Amino acid sequence: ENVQEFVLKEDCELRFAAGDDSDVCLELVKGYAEIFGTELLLNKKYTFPAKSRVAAFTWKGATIELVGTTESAYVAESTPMVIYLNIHAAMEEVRKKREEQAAKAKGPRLLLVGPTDVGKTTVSRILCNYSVRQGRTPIFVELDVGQNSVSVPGTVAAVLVQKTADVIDGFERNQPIVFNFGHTSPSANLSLYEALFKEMATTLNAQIQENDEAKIGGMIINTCGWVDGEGYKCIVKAASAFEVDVVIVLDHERLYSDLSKELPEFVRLTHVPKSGGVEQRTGQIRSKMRGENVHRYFYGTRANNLYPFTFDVSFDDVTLCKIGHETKLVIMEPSADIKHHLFAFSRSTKADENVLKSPVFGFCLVTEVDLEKRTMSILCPQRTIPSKVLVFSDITHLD
RNA sequence: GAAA
Ligand SMILES: Nc1ncnc2c1ncn2[C@@H]1O[C@H](COP(=O)(O)OP(=O)(O)O)[C@@H](O)[C@H]1O
Ligand SMILES: [Mg+2]
Repeated sequence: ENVQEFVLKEDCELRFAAGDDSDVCLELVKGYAEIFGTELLLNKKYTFPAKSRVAAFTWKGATIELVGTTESAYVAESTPMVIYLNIHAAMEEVRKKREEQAAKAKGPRLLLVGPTDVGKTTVSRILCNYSVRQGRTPIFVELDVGQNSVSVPGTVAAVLVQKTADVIDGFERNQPIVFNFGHTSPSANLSLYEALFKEMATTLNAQIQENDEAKIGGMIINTCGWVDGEGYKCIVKAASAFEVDVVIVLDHERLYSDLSKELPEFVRLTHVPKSGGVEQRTGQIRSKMRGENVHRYFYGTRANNLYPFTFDVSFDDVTLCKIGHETKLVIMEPSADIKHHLFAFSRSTKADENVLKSPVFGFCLVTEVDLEKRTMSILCPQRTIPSKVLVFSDITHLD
Protein backbone atom coordinates (compact mmCIF):
# COMPACT_ATOMS: atom_id res chain seq x y z
CA GLU A 1 0.00 0.00 0.00
CA ASN A 2 1.31 3.34 -1.24
CA VAL A 3 2.24 6.15 1.16
CA GLN A 4 2.46 9.97 0.99
CA GLU A 5 4.37 11.99 3.62
CA PHE A 6 3.64 15.69 4.27
CA VAL A 7 5.48 18.31 6.31
CA LEU A 8 3.10 21.10 7.47
CA LYS A 9 4.59 24.36 8.79
CA GLU A 10 2.66 26.26 11.45
CA ASP A 11 -0.75 27.54 10.20
CA CYS A 12 -0.87 25.20 7.17
CA GLU A 13 -3.35 22.49 6.28
CA LEU A 14 -3.10 19.24 4.42
CA ARG A 15 -6.03 19.20 2.07
CA PHE A 16 -6.84 15.83 0.58
CA ALA A 17 -9.70 13.88 -0.93
CA ALA A 18 -9.92 10.08 -0.87
CA GLY A 19 -10.25 8.33 -4.21
CA ASP A 20 -13.47 7.33 -5.92
CA ASP A 21 -12.90 3.67 -5.07
CA SER A 22 -10.64 3.23 -2.00
CA ASP A 23 -10.08 4.40 1.59
CA VAL A 24 -7.31 6.73 2.68
CA CYS A 25 -5.68 6.36 6.10
CA LEU A 26 -4.22 9.40 7.94
CA GLU A 27 -1.69 9.37 10.78
CA LEU A 28 -0.18 12.30 12.67
CA VAL A 29 3.40 11.14 13.17
CA LYS A 30 4.83 14.35 14.64
CA GLY A 31 3.51 17.54 16.17
CA TYR A 32 -0.07 18.68 16.70
CA ALA A 33 -2.94 18.77 14.18
CA GLU A 34 -6.68 19.14 14.13
CA ILE A 35 -9.43 18.27 11.65
CA PHE A 36 -12.28 20.83 11.60
CA GLY A 37 -11.60 21.72 15.20
CA THR A 38 -11.07 18.25 16.68
CA GLU A 39 -7.57 17.47 17.92
CA LEU A 40 -5.82 14.51 16.33
CA LEU A 41 -4.11 11.96 18.54
CA LEU A 42 -0.44 11.28 17.79
CA ASN A 43 0.16 8.01 15.91
CA LYS A 44 -3.54 7.12 15.65
CA LYS A 45 -4.82 5.82 12.32
CA TYR A 46 -7.94 7.61 10.99
CA THR A 47 -9.47 5.74 8.05
CA PHE A 48 -11.54 8.04 5.83
CA PRO A 49 -13.78 6.50 3.15
CA ALA A 50 -13.87 7.14 -0.61
CA LYS A 51 -14.71 10.67 -1.82
CA SER A 52 -14.05 12.26 1.61
CA ARG A 53 -12.73 15.81 1.49
CA VAL A 54 -10.65 16.72 4.50
CA ALA A 55 -8.28 19.31 5.83
CA ALA A 56 -5.89 18.63 8.70
CA PHE A 57 -4.73 22.00 10.10
CA THR A 58 -1.88 22.72 12.52
CA TRP A 59 -1.21 25.84 14.66
CA LYS A 60 2.30 24.67 15.62
CA GLY A 61 3.69 22.43 12.83
CA ALA A 62 3.00 18.82 11.89
CA THR A 63 4.19 15.85 9.90
CA ILE A 64 1.35 13.72 8.51
CA GLU A 65 1.31 10.37 6.66
CA LEU A 66 -1.45 9.35 4.21
CA VAL A 67 -1.81 5.68 3.22
CA GLY A 68 -3.95 4.72 0.20
CA THR A 69 -4.93 6.29 -3.11
CA THR A 70 -5.88 9.98 -3.07
CA GLU A 71 -7.63 12.01 -5.80
CA SER A 72 -5.82 15.11 -4.52
CA ALA A 73 -3.45 15.87 -1.65
CA TYR A 74 -1.57 19.14 -1.02
CA VAL A 75 -0.46 21.45 1.77
CA ALA A 76 -1.99 24.93 1.83
CA GLU A 77 -0.05 27.75 3.54
CA SER A 78 -2.92 30.27 3.48
CA THR A 79 -6.19 29.60 5.31
CA PRO A 80 -8.81 31.66 7.20
CA MET A 81 -8.37 29.61 10.40
CA VAL A 82 -7.31 32.57 12.56
CA ILE A 83 -10.60 34.30 11.65
CA TYR A 84 -12.48 31.26 12.93
CA LEU A 85 -10.38 31.21 16.12
CA ASN A 86 -11.04 34.92 16.74
CA ILE A 87 -14.84 34.48 16.40
CA HIS A 88 -14.64 31.78 19.08
CA ALA A 89 -12.37 33.97 21.23
CA ALA A 90 -14.92 36.80 20.93
CA MET A 91 -17.79 34.47 21.87
CA GLU A 92 -16.05 33.29 25.05
CA GLU A 93 -15.40 36.92 26.05
CA VAL A 94 -19.14 37.67 25.89
CA ARG A 95 -19.75 34.59 28.07
CA LYS A 96 -17.35 35.83 30.81
CA LYS A 97 -18.83 39.34 30.78
CA ARG A 98 -22.38 37.98 31.09
CA GLU A 99 -21.44 35.43 33.79
CA GLU A 100 -19.96 38.32 35.83
CA GLN A 101 -23.15 40.34 35.20
CA ALA A 102 -25.22 37.55 36.84
CA ALA A 103 -24.11 37.50 40.51
CA LYS A 104 -28.80 33.15 34.87
CA ALA A 105 -26.28 34.18 32.18
CA LYS A 106 -27.17 33.71 28.51
CA GLY A 107 -24.43 32.83 26.03
CA PRO A 108 -23.85 34.41 22.62
CA ARG A 109 -25.81 33.18 19.64
CA LEU A 110 -24.29 33.18 16.21
CA LEU A 111 -26.05 32.76 12.85
CA LEU A 112 -23.95 31.58 9.89
CA VAL A 113 -25.41 32.62 6.51
CA GLY A 114 -24.40 32.49 2.84
CA PRO A 115 -24.81 30.35 -0.27
CA THR A 116 -24.06 26.63 -0.62
CA ASP A 117 -20.48 25.34 -0.70
CA VAL A 118 -18.80 28.09 1.30
CA GLY A 119 -17.73 25.87 4.22
CA LYS A 120 -20.61 26.97 6.42
CA THR A 121 -21.23 23.54 7.98
CA THR A 122 -17.47 23.14 8.44
CA VAL A 123 -17.18 26.50 10.26
CA SER A 124 -20.18 25.63 12.44
CA ARG A 125 -18.29 22.47 13.36
CA ILE A 126 -15.00 24.24 14.09
CA LEU A 127 -16.82 26.79 16.28
CA CYS A 128 -18.71 24.07 18.20
CA ASN A 129 -15.47 22.14 18.78
CA TYR A 130 -13.55 25.18 19.96
CA SER A 131 -16.31 25.95 22.51
CA VAL A 132 -16.20 22.36 23.77
CA ARG A 133 -12.41 22.62 23.99
CA GLN A 134 -12.88 25.79 26.05
CA GLY A 135 -15.02 23.80 28.53
CA ARG A 136 -18.44 24.93 27.25
CA THR A 137 -21.40 23.01 25.90
CA PRO A 138 -22.97 24.94 23.01
CA ILE A 139 -26.21 24.09 21.27
CA PHE A 140 -25.75 23.42 17.57
CA VAL A 141 -28.88 24.40 15.64
CA GLU A 142 -29.30 22.83 12.20
CA LEU A 143 -31.85 24.60 9.99
CA ASP A 144 -30.60 23.11 6.70
CA VAL A 145 -33.32 20.65 5.72
CA GLY A 146 -31.32 19.60 2.64
CA GLN A 147 -27.87 18.80 4.03
CA ASN A 148 -28.48 18.08 7.69
CA SER A 149 -25.63 17.02 9.96
CA VAL A 150 -27.84 16.21 13.02
CA SER A 151 -30.81 14.15 11.72
CA VAL A 152 -32.30 12.95 8.39
CA PRO A 153 -32.93 15.33 5.51
CA GLY A 154 -36.25 17.20 5.73
CA THR A 155 -35.71 18.08 9.39
CA VAL A 156 -34.78 21.05 11.56
CA ALA A 157 -32.76 19.93 14.60
CA ALA A 158 -30.66 20.96 17.61
CA VAL A 159 -28.15 18.98 19.70
CA LEU A 160 -26.31 19.88 22.89
CA VAL A 161 -22.64 19.49 22.04
CA GLN A 162 -20.62 18.04 24.96
CA LYS A 163 -17.79 16.29 23.14
CA THR A 164 -15.68 17.38 20.20
CA ALA A 165 -16.78 15.88 16.90
CA ASP A 166 -15.41 12.46 15.99
CA VAL A 167 -12.86 13.04 13.21
CA ILE A 168 -14.59 10.53 10.91
CA ASP A 169 -18.19 10.51 12.18
CA GLY A 170 -18.99 14.12 13.13
CA PHE A 171 -20.92 14.98 16.29
CA GLU A 172 -22.79 12.64 18.67
CA ARG A 173 -26.46 12.64 17.75
CA ASN A 174 -27.56 11.78 21.29
CA GLN A 175 -30.97 13.11 22.27
CA PRO A 176 -31.40 15.81 19.62
CA ILE A 177 -34.56 17.84 19.28
CA VAL A 178 -35.94 17.06 15.83
CA PHE A 179 -38.83 18.60 13.93
CA ASN A 180 -40.03 16.98 10.67
CA PHE A 181 -40.33 19.47 7.82
CA GLY A 182 -40.67 16.76 5.15
CA HIS A 183 -38.94 18.45 2.19
CA THR A 184 -35.36 19.05 1.06
CA SER A 185 -35.80 22.79 0.45
CA PRO A 186 -37.73 25.41 2.47
CA SER A 187 -39.20 26.72 -0.80
CA ALA A 188 -41.49 23.66 -0.82
CA ASN A 189 -43.42 25.25 2.10
CA LEU A 190 -41.94 28.46 3.50
CA SER A 191 -44.64 29.25 6.07
CA LEU A 192 -44.25 25.76 7.58
CA TYR A 193 -40.48 26.21 7.53
CA GLU A 194 -40.78 29.41 9.56
CA ALA A 195 -43.33 27.94 12.00
CA LEU A 196 -40.92 25.03 12.67
CA PHE A 197 -37.80 27.07 13.45
CA LYS A 198 -39.88 29.50 15.51
CA GLU A 199 -41.06 26.53 17.60
CA MET A 200 -37.47 25.27 17.69
CA ALA A 201 -36.36 28.65 19.15
CA THR A 202 -39.15 28.77 21.76
CA THR A 203 -38.65 25.15 22.81
CA LEU A 204 -34.92 25.75 23.08
CA ASN A 205 -35.49 28.88 25.17
CA ALA A 206 -37.56 26.90 27.69
CA GLN A 207 -35.20 23.90 27.84
CA ILE A 208 -32.19 26.13 28.60
CA GLN A 209 -33.96 27.61 31.66
CA GLU A 210 -33.47 24.15 33.24
CA ASN A 211 -29.75 23.84 32.24
CA ASP A 212 -27.23 26.51 33.26
CA GLU A 213 -24.34 25.16 31.20
CA ALA A 214 -26.42 24.91 28.01
CA LYS A 215 -27.74 28.47 28.56
CA ILE A 216 -24.24 30.00 28.84
CA GLY A 217 -22.99 27.70 26.05
CA GLY A 218 -24.96 29.70 23.50
CA MET A 219 -25.98 28.63 20.01
CA ILE A 220 -24.25 28.09 16.70
CA ILE A 221 -26.94 28.11 14.01
CA ASN A 222 -26.27 26.67 10.55
CA THR A 223 -28.66 27.78 7.79
CA CYS A 224 -29.33 26.52 4.28
CA GLY A 225 -27.92 28.17 1.14
CA TRP A 226 -31.12 29.91 -0.03
CA VAL A 227 -30.12 33.55 0.36
CA ASP A 228 -32.12 35.03 -2.59
CA GLY A 229 -35.75 36.08 -2.94
CA GLU A 230 -37.91 34.88 -0.05
CA GLY A 231 -34.82 33.10 1.31
CA TYR A 232 -33.60 36.56 2.32
CA LYS A 233 -36.52 37.67 4.56
CA CYS A 234 -36.27 34.17 6.06
CA ILE A 235 -32.70 34.93 7.27
CA VAL A 236 -34.05 38.03 8.99
CA LYS A 237 -36.82 36.07 10.74
CA ALA A 238 -34.30 33.45 11.87
CA ALA A 239 -32.04 36.18 13.29
CA SER A 240 -35.09 37.61 15.10
CA ALA A 241 -36.58 34.34 16.44
CA PHE A 242 -33.25 33.05 17.88
CA GLU A 243 -32.25 36.53 19.14
CA VAL A 244 -28.82 36.21 17.58
CA ASP A 245 -25.99 38.48 18.72
CA VAL A 246 -23.73 37.79 15.72
CA VAL A 247 -24.35 37.09 12.05
CA ILE A 248 -21.42 35.65 10.09
CA VAL A 249 -21.79 36.01 6.31
CA LEU A 250 -19.57 33.64 4.30
CA ASP A 251 -18.50 34.73 0.82
CA HIS A 252 -21.50 36.91 -0.14
CA GLU A 253 -20.82 40.68 -0.19
CA ARG A 254 -24.26 41.78 -1.45
CA LEU A 255 -25.94 39.66 1.24
CA TYR A 256 -23.62 41.11 3.89
CA SER A 257 -24.38 44.60 2.56
CA ASP A 258 -28.17 44.04 2.73
CA LEU A 259 -28.26 42.51 6.21
CA SER A 260 -26.17 45.42 7.51
CA LYS A 261 -29.03 47.81 6.71
CA GLU A 262 -31.89 45.66 8.03
CA LEU A 263 -30.63 43.95 11.21
CA PRO A 264 -30.89 45.80 14.53
CA GLU A 265 -27.80 47.90 15.34
CA PHE A 266 -26.84 45.68 18.31
CA VAL A 267 -26.46 42.62 16.06
CA ARG A 268 -22.81 42.32 14.98
CA LEU A 269 -22.34 41.47 11.31
CA THR A 270 -19.09 39.97 10.03
CA HIS A 271 -18.05 39.00 6.50
CA VAL A 272 -15.46 36.23 6.19
CA PRO A 273 -14.21 34.65 2.96
CA LYS A 274 -14.70 30.94 2.19
CA SER A 275 -11.61 28.75 2.50
CA GLY A 276 -9.68 27.96 -0.67
CA GLY A 277 -10.25 24.28 0.23
CA VAL A 278 -14.04 24.39 -0.11
CA GLU A 279 -15.03 22.70 -3.36
CA GLN A 280 -18.25 23.09 -5.33
CA ARG A 281 -20.55 20.04 -5.22
CA THR A 282 -23.07 19.16 -7.97
CA GLY A 283 -26.71 18.23 -7.36
CA GLN A 284 -25.78 14.55 -7.99
CA ILE A 285 -23.28 14.75 -5.10
CA ARG A 286 -25.68 16.46 -2.69
CA SER A 287 -28.47 14.02 -3.65
CA LYS A 288 -26.09 11.11 -3.02
CA MET A 289 -25.15 12.70 0.31
CA ARG A 290 -28.79 13.01 1.40
CA GLY A 291 -29.04 9.27 0.70
CA GLU A 292 -25.94 8.40 2.79
CA ASN A 293 -27.36 10.51 5.62
CA VAL A 294 -30.54 8.42 5.56
CA HIS A 295 -28.45 5.23 5.49
CA ARG A 296 -26.41 6.42 8.44
CA TYR A 297 -29.53 7.30 10.41
CA PHE A 298 -30.61 3.63 10.42
CA TYR A 299 -27.33 1.74 10.07
CA GLY A 300 -24.92 4.16 11.81
CA THR A 301 -21.22 4.39 10.89
CA ARG A 302 -18.31 1.92 10.53
CA ALA A 303 -16.98 2.82 14.00
CA ASN A 304 -20.53 2.78 15.45
CA ASN A 305 -22.67 0.27 13.57
CA LEU A 306 -26.32 0.70 14.48
CA TYR A 307 -28.52 -2.38 14.12
CA PRO A 308 -32.08 -1.48 13.00
CA PHE A 309 -35.17 -3.71 13.01
CA THR A 310 -37.29 -4.66 9.99
CA PHE A 311 -40.83 -5.59 11.08
CA ASP A 312 -44.45 -5.54 9.92
CA VAL A 313 -47.06 -3.10 11.23
CA SER A 314 -50.83 -3.35 10.73
CA PHE A 315 -52.57 -0.28 9.25
CA ASP A 316 -55.13 -0.62 12.07
CA ASP A 317 -52.33 -0.04 14.63
CA VAL A 318 -51.17 3.32 13.17
CA THR A 319 -52.41 6.61 11.73
CA LEU A 320 -50.64 7.96 8.64
CA CYS A 321 -50.78 11.74 8.14
CA LYS A 322 -49.31 14.53 6.01
CA ILE A 323 -48.78 18.25 6.61
CA GLY A 324 -49.73 20.30 3.54
CA HIS A 325 -53.57 25.40 3.99
CA GLU A 326 -49.76 25.19 4.02
CA THR A 327 -49.96 24.24 7.72
CA LYS A 328 -52.95 21.84 7.76
CA LEU A 329 -52.89 18.15 8.68
CA VAL A 330 -54.32 15.51 6.35
CA ILE A 331 -55.06 11.87 7.16
CA MET A 332 -53.58 9.51 4.53
CA GLU A 333 -55.04 6.13 3.66
CA PRO A 334 -52.29 3.52 3.19
CA SER A 335 -51.29 3.42 -0.46
CA ALA A 336 -48.54 2.07 -2.70
CA ASP A 337 -47.30 5.67 -3.02
CA ILE A 338 -45.97 5.69 0.59
CA LYS A 339 -43.40 3.02 -0.36
CA HIS A 340 -39.74 4.14 0.15
CA HIS A 341 -40.82 7.30 2.02
CA LEU A 342 -39.61 8.31 5.48
CA PHE A 343 -42.19 8.69 8.23
CA ALA A 344 -41.65 10.57 11.49
CA PHE A 345 -42.91 9.16 14.79
CA SER A 346 -44.71 12.18 16.24
CA ARG A 347 -44.63 13.00 19.97
CA SER A 348 -48.29 14.02 19.68
CA THR A 349 -50.56 11.13 20.73
CA LYS A 350 -53.34 12.13 18.30
CA ALA A 351 -53.38 13.24 14.63
CA ASP A 352 -54.56 16.81 15.26
CA GLU A 353 -53.24 20.42 15.43
CA ASN A 354 -50.50 19.32 17.85
CA VAL A 355 -48.68 17.27 15.19
CA LEU A 356 -47.55 20.34 13.23
CA LYS A 357 -45.50 22.01 16.00
CA SER A 358 -44.56 18.79 17.89
CA PRO A 359 -41.04 17.42 17.73
CA VAL A 360 -40.63 13.75 16.74
CA PHE A 361 -39.12 10.66 18.38
CA GLY A 362 -37.39 9.58 15.20
CA PHE A 363 -37.98 8.08 11.79
CA CYS A 364 -38.77 4.87 10.02
CA LEU A 365 -38.68 3.99 6.32
CA VAL A 366 -41.51 2.06 4.65
CA THR A 367 -39.92 -0.80 2.67
CA GLU A 368 -43.05 -2.78 1.66
CA VAL A 369 -46.76 -2.00 1.50
CA ASP A 370 -48.92 -5.13 1.64
CA LEU A 371 -52.41 -3.85 0.80
CA GLU A 372 -53.97 -7.33 0.72
CA LYS A 373 -52.70 -8.20 4.24
CA ARG A 374 -53.20 -4.55 5.32
CA THR A 375 -49.61 -4.32 6.59
CA MET A 376 -46.44 -2.40 5.83
CA SER A 377 -42.84 -3.31 6.54
CA ILE A 378 -40.72 -0.65 8.15
CA LEU A 379 -37.04 -0.23 8.92
CA CYS A 380 -36.83 1.22 12.42
CA PRO A 381 -34.02 2.15 14.87
CA GLN A 382 -35.81 0.32 17.73
CA ARG A 383 -37.88 -2.83 18.31
CA THR A 384 -41.40 -1.36 18.66
CA ILE A 385 -42.86 1.89 17.30
CA PRO A 386 -42.49 4.75 19.84
CA SER A 387 -45.62 6.51 18.55
CA LYS A 388 -48.80 5.42 16.78
CA VAL A 389 -48.94 8.69 14.80
CA LEU A 390 -46.73 8.58 11.69
CA VAL A 391 -46.02 11.82 9.77
CA PHE A 392 -45.13 11.75 6.05
CA SER A 393 -41.88 13.04 4.59
CA ASP A 394 -41.39 13.52 0.82
CA ILE A 395 -37.82 12.21 1.28
CA THR A 396 -37.52 8.76 -0.29
CA HIS A 397 -34.76 6.17 0.13
CA LEU A 398 -33.84 2.94 -1.64
CA ASP A 399 -32.12 0.70 0.97
C1' G B 1 -30.74 24.84 0.26
C1' A B 2 -33.30 22.67 -3.68
C1' A B 3 -34.50 22.33 -8.78
C1' A B 4 -33.34 22.75 -14.10
N1 LIG C 1 -10.39 23.72 4.28
C1 LIG C 1 -10.96 22.70 3.63
N2 LIG C 1 -10.20 21.84 2.92
C2 LIG C 1 -10.72 20.80 2.28
N3 LIG C 1 -12.04 20.54 2.27
C3 LIG C 1 -12.91 21.32 2.92
C4 LIG C 1 -12.41 22.47 3.68
N4 LIG C 1 -13.48 23.06 4.23
C5 LIG C 1 -14.57 22.34 3.86
N5 LIG C 1 -14.22 21.29 3.09
C6 LIG C 1 -15.11 20.28 2.48
O1 LIG C 1 -15.91 20.88 1.46
C7 LIG C 1 -17.23 20.31 1.44
C8 LIG C 1 -18.27 21.41 1.58
O2 LIG C 1 -18.16 21.99 2.88
P1 LIG C 1 -19.45 22.42 3.73
O3 LIG C 1 -19.02 23.02 5.04
O4 LIG C 1 -20.39 21.25 3.70
O5 LIG C 1 -20.02 23.64 2.86
P2 LIG C 1 -21.50 24.22 3.00
O6 LIG C 1 -22.04 23.63 4.29
O7 LIG C 1 -21.31 25.72 2.99
O8 LIG C 1 -22.18 23.64 1.79
C9 LIG C 1 -17.26 19.31 2.59
O9 LIG C 1 -17.02 18.01 2.08
C10 LIG C 1 -16.10 19.69 3.47
O10 LIG C 1 -15.53 18.55 4.15
MG1 LIG D 1 -24.00 23.19 4.93
